[PDB]
Amino acid sequence: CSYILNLIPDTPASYLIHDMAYRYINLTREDMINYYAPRIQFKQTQNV
Amino acid sequence: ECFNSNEANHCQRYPMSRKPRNFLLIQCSLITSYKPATTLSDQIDSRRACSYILNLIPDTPASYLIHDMAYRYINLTREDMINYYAPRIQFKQTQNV
Repeated sequence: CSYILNLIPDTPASYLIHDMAYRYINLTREDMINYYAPRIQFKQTQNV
Repeated sequence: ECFNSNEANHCQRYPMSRKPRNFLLIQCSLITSYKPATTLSDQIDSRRACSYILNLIPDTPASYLIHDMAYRYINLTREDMINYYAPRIQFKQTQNV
């Protein structure tokens, strides 16, 4: 995501690429913890 | 002899300390030539620098503030970034900048 945020999109697919990388980089710590957590410990959050 | 005697007197007069305080007011490093910074290069370098900062894990409160401010910079809207680097002649008030 850090690498993607440097580039400048030129095509709609590239624009979606940039938007999704931005959305990933803008996720809260609890969201990131539950994002990589197994379903046994997984808890519902606002984004993940 | 005078230097040694005055060293002894100086050590007697003041309390000792074990932490030599800072002198380098701006710590920095270079490996290559330096090109004078322009506004376009400033924008590019700020983007790359925030990307580099977002990879690290802070350990101290100053590092935590560093990470928070880099995150806030990377989370600025396009109009905000345009007005951030714009001269006051074309500058217009926004929500963040």
